[PDB]
Amino acid sequence: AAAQVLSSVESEIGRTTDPVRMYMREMGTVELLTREGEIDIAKRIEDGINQVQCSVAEYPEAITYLLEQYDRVEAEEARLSDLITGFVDPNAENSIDPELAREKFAELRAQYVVTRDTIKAKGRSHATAQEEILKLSEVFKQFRLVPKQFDYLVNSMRVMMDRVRTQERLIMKLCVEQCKMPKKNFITLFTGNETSDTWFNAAIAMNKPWSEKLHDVSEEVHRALQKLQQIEEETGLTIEQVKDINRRMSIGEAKARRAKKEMVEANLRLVISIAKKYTRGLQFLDLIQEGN
Amino acid sequence: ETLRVDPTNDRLSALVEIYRMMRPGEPPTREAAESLFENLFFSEDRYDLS
Amino acid sequence: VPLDGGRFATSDLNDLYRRVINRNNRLKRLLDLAAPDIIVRNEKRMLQEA
Amino acid sequence: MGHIELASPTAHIWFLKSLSRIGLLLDMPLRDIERVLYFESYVVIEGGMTNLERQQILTEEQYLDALEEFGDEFDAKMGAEAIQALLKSMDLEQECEQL
Repeated sequence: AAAQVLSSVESEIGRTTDPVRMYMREMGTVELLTREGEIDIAKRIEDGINQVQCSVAEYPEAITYLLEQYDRVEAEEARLSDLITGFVDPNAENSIDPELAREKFAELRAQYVVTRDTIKAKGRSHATAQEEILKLSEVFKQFRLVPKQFDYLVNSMRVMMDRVRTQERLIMKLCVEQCKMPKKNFITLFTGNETSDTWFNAAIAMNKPWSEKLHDVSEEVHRALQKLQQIEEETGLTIEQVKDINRRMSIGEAKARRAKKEMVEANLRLVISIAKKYTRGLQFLDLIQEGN
Repeated sequence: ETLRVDPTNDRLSALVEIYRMMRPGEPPTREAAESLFENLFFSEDRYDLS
Repeated sequence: VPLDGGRFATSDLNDLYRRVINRNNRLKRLLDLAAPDIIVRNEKRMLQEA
Repeated sequence: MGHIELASPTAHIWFLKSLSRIGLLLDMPLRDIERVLYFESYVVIEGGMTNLERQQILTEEQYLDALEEFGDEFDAKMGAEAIQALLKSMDLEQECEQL
């Protein structure tokens, strides 16, 4: 309840124009943890990290993205470029050697093909096909890459989901706003097929005279369908799985950000203590900001 | 007549008001007000008459 | 302007311009870094004061 | 002459401290303007509900209740850009015909 005394201090301030004491008063609410807060916050960060690892796990093309660039330098007779640092670098619970990079890749090529034919058997949701996909993820899980190339891997999902979200919005941009498409049935009909025109002409089967004269705008409402199905074909992943991918990656990254936040303010007193020995070359607050 | 205008009743409130007086905005604590008031006129380092 | 003795001297306006630019670029760096709002408020106060 | 591109909009000091020219236009207390400037007190840009009201002073604790009650329905934020948005939203012809 450290903010309750703020309701009595701020409401009765002398309207002080010194920013430094406003800064201290604002960060004085937090407390100093020890021996449990650090460990708990680190655990809450690492679970978010491995949640992100699971987020890159379900993408079929990310595993191929790990390898095609190394195939560019594998045939070069030497990989002196810095991209060799962004190799798998497996975790053990150093210069990259062929006895490690290629040995780790020996099973990667096998998993690249053993998970293809099994998926076609007994549909995509087949038990052993899905566990083989999970194993192909697991051989990806035993890696420890660098954040440089990794920083684009997360955006490889982020831009894709942004594209699908914009395509979904485009339907409302084109017809729902002007033609007053009631979302009560649209949400149910979109999740039914989302591959063909079963619900689109089911909406013609119903009375819906607003949608009856859709022939004037037929060739601009189904181009969104064309693009969505094109995304489905090129990505090779169904819309059912990508939403689950984005649903649980967002919560993981938000949890990691929240865990970092809950800790950073707890250690501002170290910064404010260490900064003041270094003043006066620049200022009294710019030092604090840079220390932050 | 001055006691009729004084809004403090004891040492703690007086020191809180004095801390708010010298250092407005900063929330007062139990020991900071005492230290500040002692340093105002009872610290050899920060006060002298010759 | 350089002086004769290999020295320099400049108007204080140059110092203020440097001061505002130094924290303006820092504020730019505090957005992509996803700074906590508590410190972004402090940076914005720094910029306003500058 | 050159220009400096700022990330967060900032308030001019002449039309703020001198007398007010930013307070008279907004019909707001000068002290509350400073409180909002220092990122201490929120302002209601738009109240979708009848509980809130345009140009209301808000403390952080009192603002948490608004967050847990309504959220997206109202528009209340922090900083000088809130004042800029208030200036953008207000209309002076209506004040001319009303006052």
